[PDB]
Amino acid sequence: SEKPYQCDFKDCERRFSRSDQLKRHQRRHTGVKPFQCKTCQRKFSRSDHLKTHTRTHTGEKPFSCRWPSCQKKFARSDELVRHHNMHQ
DNA sequence: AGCGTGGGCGT
DNA sequence: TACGCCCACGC
Ligand SMILES: [Zn+2]
Ligand SMILES: [Zn+2]
Ligand SMILES: [Zn+2]
Repeated sequence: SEKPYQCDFKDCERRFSRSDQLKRHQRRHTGVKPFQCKTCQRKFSRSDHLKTHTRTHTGEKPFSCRWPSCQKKFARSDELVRHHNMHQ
């Protein structure tokens, strides 16, 4: 597809289809972290990454292993993916 | 293993 | 613009 939103930061060649995609990416350059955890006051560049971070404080693990007699659960989907891959 | 985080992707 | 899924990489 077409990607009209190009990043002009020094030595960056990243380009995107949407303007929010560019603005999100550019936070990696500036170090801006607009989202703060209300529990430990750590700051984050993104709201979705703040959300999964908060689960470290509560121990909430919404993603359970489907293998029989395996009670392993995880805070994020990608953790479960790696776990399921492990089970062969 | 647990999680920061960069990017794709949808709504 | 926001919101929050997924996937992968690299500690
Ligand atoms: Zn850039
Ligand atoms: Zn926190
Ligand atoms: Zn398992």
